[PDB]
Amino acid sequence: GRHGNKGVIGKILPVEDMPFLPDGTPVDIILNTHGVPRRMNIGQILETHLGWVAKAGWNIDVAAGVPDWASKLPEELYSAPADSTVATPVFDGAQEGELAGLLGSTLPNRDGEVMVDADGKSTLFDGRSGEPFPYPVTVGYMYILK
Amino acid sequence: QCGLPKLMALELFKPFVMKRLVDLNHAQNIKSAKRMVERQRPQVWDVLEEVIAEHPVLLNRAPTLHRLGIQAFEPQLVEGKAIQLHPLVCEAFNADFDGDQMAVHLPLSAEAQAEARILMLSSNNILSPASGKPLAMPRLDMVTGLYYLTTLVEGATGEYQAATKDAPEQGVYSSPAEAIMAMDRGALSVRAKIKVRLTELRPPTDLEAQLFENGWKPGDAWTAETTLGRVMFNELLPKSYPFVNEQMHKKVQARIINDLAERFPMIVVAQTVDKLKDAGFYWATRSGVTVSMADVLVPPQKQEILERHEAEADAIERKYQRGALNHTERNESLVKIWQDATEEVGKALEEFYPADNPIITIVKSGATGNLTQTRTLAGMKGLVTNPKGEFIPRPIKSSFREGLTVLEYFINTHGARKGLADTALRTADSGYLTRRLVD
Amino acid sequence: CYGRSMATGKLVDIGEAVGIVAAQSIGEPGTQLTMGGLPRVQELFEARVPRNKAPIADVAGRVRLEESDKFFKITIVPDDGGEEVVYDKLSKRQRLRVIGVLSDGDHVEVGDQLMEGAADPHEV
Amino acid sequence: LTHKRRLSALGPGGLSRERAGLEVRDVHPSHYGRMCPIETPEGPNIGLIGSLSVYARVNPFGFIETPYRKVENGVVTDQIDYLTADEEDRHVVAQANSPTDENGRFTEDRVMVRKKGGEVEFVSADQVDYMDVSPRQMVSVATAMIPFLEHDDANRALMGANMQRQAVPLVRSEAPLVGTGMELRAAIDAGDVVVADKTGVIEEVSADYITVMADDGTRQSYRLRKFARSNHGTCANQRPIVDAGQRVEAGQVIADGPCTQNGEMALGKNLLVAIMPWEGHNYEDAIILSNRLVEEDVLTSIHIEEHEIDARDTKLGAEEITRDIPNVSDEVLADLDERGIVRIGAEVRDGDILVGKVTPKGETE
Amino acid sequence: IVKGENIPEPGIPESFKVLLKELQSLCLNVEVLSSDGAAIEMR
Amino acid sequence: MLISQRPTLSEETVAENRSRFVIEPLEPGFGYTLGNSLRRTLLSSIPGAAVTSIRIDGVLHEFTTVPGVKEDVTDIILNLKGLVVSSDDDEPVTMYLRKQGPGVVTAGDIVPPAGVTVHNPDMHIATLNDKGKLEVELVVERGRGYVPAVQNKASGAEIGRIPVDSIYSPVLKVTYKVEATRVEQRTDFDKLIIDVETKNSISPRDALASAGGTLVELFGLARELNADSEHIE
Amino acid sequence: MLISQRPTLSEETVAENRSRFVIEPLEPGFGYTLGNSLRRTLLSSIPGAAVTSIRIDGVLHEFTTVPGVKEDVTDIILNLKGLVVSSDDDEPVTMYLRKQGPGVVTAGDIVPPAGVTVHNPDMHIATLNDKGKLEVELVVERGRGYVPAVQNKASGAEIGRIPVDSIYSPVLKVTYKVEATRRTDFDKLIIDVETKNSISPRDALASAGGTLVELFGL
Amino acid sequence: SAYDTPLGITNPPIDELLSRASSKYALVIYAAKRARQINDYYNEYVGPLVEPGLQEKPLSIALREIHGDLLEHTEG
Amino acid sequence: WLSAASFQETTRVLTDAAINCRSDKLNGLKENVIIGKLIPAGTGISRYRNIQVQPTEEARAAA
Repeated sequence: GRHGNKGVIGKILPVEDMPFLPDGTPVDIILNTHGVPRRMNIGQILETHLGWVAKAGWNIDVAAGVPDWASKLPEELYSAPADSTVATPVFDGAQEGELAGLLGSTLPNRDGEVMVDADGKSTLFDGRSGEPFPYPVTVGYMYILK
Repeated sequence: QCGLPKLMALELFKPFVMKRLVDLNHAQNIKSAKRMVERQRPQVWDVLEEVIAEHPVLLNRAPTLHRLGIQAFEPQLVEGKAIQLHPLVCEAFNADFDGDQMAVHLPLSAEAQAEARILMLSSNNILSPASGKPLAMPRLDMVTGLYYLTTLVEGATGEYQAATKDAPEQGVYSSPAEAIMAMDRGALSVRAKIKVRLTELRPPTDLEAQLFENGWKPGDAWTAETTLGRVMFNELLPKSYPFVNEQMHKKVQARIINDLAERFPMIVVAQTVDKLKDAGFYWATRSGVTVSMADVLVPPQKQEILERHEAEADAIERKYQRGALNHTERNESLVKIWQDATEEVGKALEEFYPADNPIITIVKSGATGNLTQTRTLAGMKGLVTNPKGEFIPRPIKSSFREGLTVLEYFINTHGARKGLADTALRTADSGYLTRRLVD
Repeated sequence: CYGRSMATGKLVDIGEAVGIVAAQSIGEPGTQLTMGGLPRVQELFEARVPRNKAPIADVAGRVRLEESDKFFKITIVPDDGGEEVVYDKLSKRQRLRVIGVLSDGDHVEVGDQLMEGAADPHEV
Repeated sequence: LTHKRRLSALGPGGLSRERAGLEVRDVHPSHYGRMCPIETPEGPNIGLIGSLSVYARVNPFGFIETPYRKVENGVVTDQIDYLTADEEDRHVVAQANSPTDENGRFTEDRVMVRKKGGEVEFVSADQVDYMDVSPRQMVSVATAMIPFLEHDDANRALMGANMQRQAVPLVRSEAPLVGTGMELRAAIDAGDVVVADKTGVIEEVSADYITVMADDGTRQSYRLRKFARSNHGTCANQRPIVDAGQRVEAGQVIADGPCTQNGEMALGKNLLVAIMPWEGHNYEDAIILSNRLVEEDVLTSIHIEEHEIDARDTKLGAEEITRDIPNVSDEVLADLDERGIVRIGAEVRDGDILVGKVTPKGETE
Repeated sequence: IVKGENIPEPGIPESFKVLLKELQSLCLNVEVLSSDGAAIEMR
Repeated sequence: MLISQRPTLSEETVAENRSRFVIEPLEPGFGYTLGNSLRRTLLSSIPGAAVTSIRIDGVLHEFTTVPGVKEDVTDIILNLKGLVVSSDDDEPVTMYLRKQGPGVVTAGDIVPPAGVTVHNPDMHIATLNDKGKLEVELVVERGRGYVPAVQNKASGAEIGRIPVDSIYSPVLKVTYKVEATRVEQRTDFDKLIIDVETKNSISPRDALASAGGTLVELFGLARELNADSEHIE
Repeated sequence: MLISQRPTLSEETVAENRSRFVIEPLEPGFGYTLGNSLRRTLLSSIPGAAVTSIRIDGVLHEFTTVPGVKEDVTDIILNLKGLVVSSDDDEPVTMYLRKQGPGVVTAGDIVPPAGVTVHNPDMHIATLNDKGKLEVELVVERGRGYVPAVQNKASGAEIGRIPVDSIYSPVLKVTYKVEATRRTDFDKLIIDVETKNSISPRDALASAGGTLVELFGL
Repeated sequence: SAYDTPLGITNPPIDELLSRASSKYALVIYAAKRARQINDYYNEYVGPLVEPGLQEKPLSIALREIHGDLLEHTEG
Repeated sequence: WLSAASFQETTRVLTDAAINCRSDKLNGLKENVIIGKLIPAGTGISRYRNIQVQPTEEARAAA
């Protein structure tokens, strides 16, 4: 990825047996949790959250007015369709508060069920045993280069 | 063992397979044998497995610092062009899977193969030949995987209730195999504090004296109170080993594995660490250890602490701006004001994070990471050194969670570069020293 | 004499080449030494006079401390008692060693270090 | 695009690689907005090689200048003055982001400032002279393409910039889902994208070329690079992004380059990520992928080699390219044409023949 | 290996033979001596 | 449509109680698919009889003690959980164990009513101290799987009624793992290894066929839909 | 506590390409292991038809362009991978496609041989202009899973043959979920099967079952 | 001692083999020279004293022989 | 002398060795590596490399 996170392809699983969302949508990559915290590159997690936001869309609550987190000059960004691209300039890009507010947002897969909570996590089903993983796992879309 | 690309193996053993497929009627003369390998006719593969059987190979990764940088393994034909390396030998090779490569060498003579199997074999070299400490000891995933398995959670599911007046104890199980049938159902939790009767495991030394003192129990049943995981954990250790019943920090695992090498043969430790690996990985994924912007949080006291020391510096800055303060003492004062101010955020930060947070579990278990590292992620990165080596009195109030600023970022690189540049010449000099020690 | 082999856990075999194993056991961690580091280690193995030379007691006896600002004077009164031993110019930048810090009247043995720093191996 | 804009301290007339001390390698306050401090080699060339900043500019005398917006009496004008390092220290540089007052005035009680130290201090907005044109002045093009740059440590960022250059063009070339501002601006200025220089309309669109009928009545045409072997073997293929009747404007994007989509840099694909440790397969920086990424050619890329052989005049005769080989089976030549060169469209395996050649022999015996 | 026989005993590294030659080209008389059969020739 | 070659089922006997089974070769990655499904069928899908609730004379409001024997109430409950008896009643049947002799009690001392047969007479239940009696009732109802002790609000009406954890299935422990095989012909094919430790009610081989039939018939609900698409035999 | 009401599998409908399936009742802790046992089998072993190779007159390989066509040959094959076809006959059968003059070629323009159908003729292949002519034939084979393109040097094909990655997968996306209980408590699972329209969720699930039934043996 | 079944190269265990020789080094030459001895037989001349495996390598044979004490040696 | 030569200051070492007319016994292990001899350590030691192996008369009987 763009954050200095590099690694070889250890294994390539059949799409059948792979952590897949309640939709039945298999994840494409599985990155280890341990190499993330100590290396001080947390942007890769941020763009993993935003990557999911831009993929499924979102709509900020028009209910009665603009929430407090969107008070600091997000303009006309209240709604975006599914698959819309996003740009966060390096030092003027989005901020932490604005992320959370967007984490909970529009919820079609096809049916009207959400696939990711406001923490950026989802309950994945193991493709081998077929049983859910005990805890909520972070999913999203990340930009990785060959 | 090690995974060897079939293409690579074929060329390495080319002269060997050529003879084998000529011994068999596959090829009539050596000329036909050579071409039969070059074009890779499908018959050779069945032949390659035979020549490679129990034929060791040497695996080296540069730079070779200690002799453990070269170790023998039993080759296994693998699909693909990459090499499969056992995860427990990464420590010795200092091997990262970020794209590193490794060299393979084929011992030919009988003496060379004997030396590989005996002297340099992977499983025979476990402890480092400098400190005696164990090297193949589990690490980074196997740590958190086991740490999660052996940990004891208060108020878990199916916890032994110590029942009273109307219900028997409720926390007892006929056997460990029953706790499994209860775990599969929503009844039991792997981290519960239930007590079980164990027939095939050995109790601690102390309790064994009081319980039997006539001998030990290979079939004699006894009961102790442990987490279901701690039972399965001890099933990985040798049946002759006493029951530990602890939560396995890395140091605790070092104590145990270090003990096996004193009381047991090498092959016993070789297989015990293998079982710790498989168990550690399985529970490392079931550990529910991920990372998120949510699981990264900041202590609310950071605002007050920050603004508090700000005025303390402004007053001292006002004292220096008054003309009486010494310029060298001013910065030194600020450096001291902010240095211990960082500890406060560190103290407040640790107090905030729940013990089961995924970020701290990684550091607690000793798998990987520091607290100073988690202090810069959330809270404050702290002070940064200047190019001349002095401490820039301007601190980095922001943390990499909230993101630094244009000036905070430009200042950090000032020091971050000097550190990365040091590592460059720290290997060239350390190598120049090792060459003189060797000579 | 050598003792147990760290890798085997038993008495070292007779073929072992402990020389190389020692050089590697010392050098391999050198990458982890903040180079009070590689420069100091190389200074020791190379037997060069220390970076900031520190004096060592030459004979047993009580010490008489004196301060000529910008310097230090240390004199050892032997228990013989024989010829006194004086250490003329000791830069105050290099402060005294600790037992606390050396003070006037303290006793000193034949090899003790008089000031913080690195004692000259050739001297000792 | 980074090779050009690269700045080197090596070569004749400058310090050599092995001799230079570490004092030069360190960042300097005057590097702000001129030479990116985050983009530099990791190896022995640290600090000696860097890329020109985004808004930086070179002086006719050889000194790098940076754009600034001068402020007068707490009001930032539209006057933009490029200043060299010498004259920069003379003044006080307000920070790029500072609260703006409606028509232009310093709203904050105090303003961030930079001194000749450089030093960071405050005033009530009265003594400021110049302000930063925008954030990321110090950043380079590659560095400015890292989303959430401010959050990552300089160490991992430096690796992030150096690795963008090392990407390879894919077959599909999907653009980044979460990006920065530089994506589209950097692709057109690279030159691997086809831009129209006159407003007009498309006359034809083919994989081979794209013609436009400008309003001027003139006619421009652009031949598309198709599967051109790059210097390092990557595929330089281009694809048209416009239809026949489309209208276009001067400076628009007509076709995509190798790593571009709709005008912006697309160095990789967007993938569904899961940050759980998984059965010890993704461990120690290793990674695991869905086999979908193979069946659907999402991470597929094309690579091209160039093989060369000549037939020269030998002291014992003349080399001849021919299909006749001294000792070979008629099968090994099954893919050769009359002249003895591989037939276009054939498959080649390690050791196969590409061009048959023969040279005279002496005194066989 | 092709015949399945035992691997033979090693010989003299060609590089070392080159070293003696390069030392002789410096006017350094380098003689390989036996225990008692004084001089040996590399041919 | 589909034809493949060729799966085979083998069995290695570790003991009269345990047996290891392996299937070779499978198609990738069928090993993981059916593997976890078998561990469930054998574990919770085979019919068996077990103890449900017990009442011991002398224990009504007492917490945990039995004067006259060295075994406590808890140690005896888990001592009875190991009782293996095949009941043909299909309904709860109450057996009885009453012994006053100062000697070791075993599973053979209980008188099983017509239809229930104890398979482990040698099992120890309690040691009776000198001059002590022991009277206990046992409720046995056929079931499947593992049913934890249930107090259905009717266990409160009974004074001294102790519901116990019921192990209905004959197999008390099972596990599985997969490996690769197929030197050249197949490449990285799956091999399924399954470990079954069975109770003396049924041998490992019978527990397999029972799981095989219960599993095959279950997937017939889908095949009956069309039966058009098929595979190899 | 034996409880016997033999498992019931009743169909449903959500869309035309997908339809839910429900089975009840089942012992506790069964739906997960039984649902994934079908999902693993649906996503892989459902037989189908797919295009193995293709031959275009003007082009001798995959990395050239065609006069007048807007898409290069390699990008056209990428589009053709999206073709969902069903072949009711064994024994590879060749399709045919020929278009002249301007327009936009689509899967519908392909002429199917006996007993073969293109189930998404709405798909875009290539946009041709006045000078553009596209003459290409496609070989449809029958199989299951994903088979990487077979190189013609391995097969008996000639230099003009363009092998392509073949994906015989009628099923598209699958998921499941279970309703537990806490009278004794059982488990009931409902599965959601979606197909590419080459077969219905009913026939697909029947294929898995029939393929899954034959496998369990004793 | 119940270690487990060892696989291939790890069998027999070194521990059980080191009690048959003075050191790991002596063990090397011990099995090494015997291995070259066996291969000559298939073309000194003795053995295989133990029942050879299907395709067992001679070096692997000599190791099994040393495990069973089927041969003795004398250091130089 | 050839050990000191390969280590450092080759020219310095060779000139002094030629004047002193030095003779190298080839005992050190680096000298043996250069000429391709068996290093005098580990399995290369005399007691180990001279080990003689033969099957016991009781074993040859069993055949």
